[PDB]
Amino acid sequence: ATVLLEVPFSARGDRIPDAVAELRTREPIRKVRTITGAEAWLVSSYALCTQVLEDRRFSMKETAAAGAPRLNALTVPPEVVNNMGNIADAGLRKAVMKAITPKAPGLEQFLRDTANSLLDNLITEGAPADLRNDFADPLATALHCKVLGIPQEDGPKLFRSLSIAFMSSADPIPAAKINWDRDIEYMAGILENPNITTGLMGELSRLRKDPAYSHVSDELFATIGVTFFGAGVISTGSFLTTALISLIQRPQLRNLLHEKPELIPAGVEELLRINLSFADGLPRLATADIQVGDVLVRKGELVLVLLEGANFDPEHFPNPGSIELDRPNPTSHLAFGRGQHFCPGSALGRRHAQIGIEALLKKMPGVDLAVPIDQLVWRTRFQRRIPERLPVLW
Ligand code: HEM
Ligand SMILES: O=C1N[C@@H](Cc2ccc(O)cc2)C(=O)N[C@H]1Cc1ccc(O)cc1
Repeated sequence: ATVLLEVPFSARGDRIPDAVAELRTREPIRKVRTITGAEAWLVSSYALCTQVLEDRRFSMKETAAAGAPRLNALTVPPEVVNNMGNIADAGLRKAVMKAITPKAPGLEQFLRDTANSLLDNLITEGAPADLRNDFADPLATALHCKVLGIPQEDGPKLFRSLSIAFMSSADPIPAAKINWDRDIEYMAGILENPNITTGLMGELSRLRKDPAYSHVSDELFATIGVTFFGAGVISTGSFLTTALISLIQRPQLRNLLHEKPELIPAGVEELLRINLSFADGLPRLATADIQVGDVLVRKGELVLVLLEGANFDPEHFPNPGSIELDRPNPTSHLAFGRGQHFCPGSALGRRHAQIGIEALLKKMPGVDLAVPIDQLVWRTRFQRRIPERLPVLW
């Protein structure tokens, strides 16, 4: 006799566990136990994952209710789980959307210059180089400093919170509140800084003084900057890191994109589809009794949407483990979510990876792992799957 199935199955981000395909075929919605001891429904087929994400009766906001079954402990104040809803209710949705588009002036040129500059420094240091710590994460940090309008020099200060902020823990984390309060104070001070006139924070600083927004709290302005820095940097840094592994593992594809850089957008979209950067299913709480497949999910129960369950579903993406640049439904993957909470930084995340991969293949076309792939150290109890170091030669 053995306990219920425990999630997550594996912290490894370079291969999908064989357990996923067996669940999807036999039990596409199945009861599991989370690290807090709570029971939850895990949803692993394309059809059921999309149904859950498009039905607003499965609520993100309500996962923060006291006494709800939990996937993990909150590392933010409970109101911040409703971050996007708080933004829209204060009338700030359009303003935030336009600050994070990759079409901001000089932003693509900044991304390319910063990428090339990071790679030159790696080249002059000599091999081996760490493509996570000395390329992907700094490129992500620099990009979000620029998007936010804050000094590049403050990037590493704010990045320091992220190894704790995005932890996937069974219990509350004392350090997370310390860093949160300190980071909120930093962004509050940015709003009072007359030199901050560009980017998201520059725009928020001027809306703050506009009569149409005089009843929006200073707390919310500062929260927008912390949350968008944190979610954007950890999501873009982690995706680009694990996308470089899938590329290194496929030298034919690596060579094709080097000779034909026009295929990089199509390649990045497949790298998004097969990416394993999210370490847990997306949590939602049922606010009603709702039929999902063969199971009646009851009000108050937790449902977990497994992104790789949908994205590797052979009924929607035939030969799902293969990168194919000519699929007829290329953007229909769930790497950015779906429905109400679709990622607002999808365009920016796509552009970060395209420019990073393009710069890498032009400077480092023979890039390869400097250690056997089994030697990578995968971070555990974290909301993203990432190797601690990514040593490469070229
Ligand atoms: C490759 C990069 C990225 C990936 C794979 C990614 C993935 C995702 C996914 C799957 C969700 C939905 C979560 C859910 O429904 O529970 C989401 C939401 C979100 N993302 Fe992204 N994201 C990326 C980049 C970004 C960037 C660049 C930003 C901002 C600078 C950002 C900010 C947000 C925010 C604030 C939400 C919450 C949206 C809401 O609650 O309505 N993300 N992301
Ligand atoms: O809880 C939230 N918190 C912030 C994201 C966030 C989480 C932790 C943190 O330290 C900073 C930001 C939000 O914008 N919305 C929600 C939902 C969310 C959670 C994780 C994630 O990766 C994206 C969205």
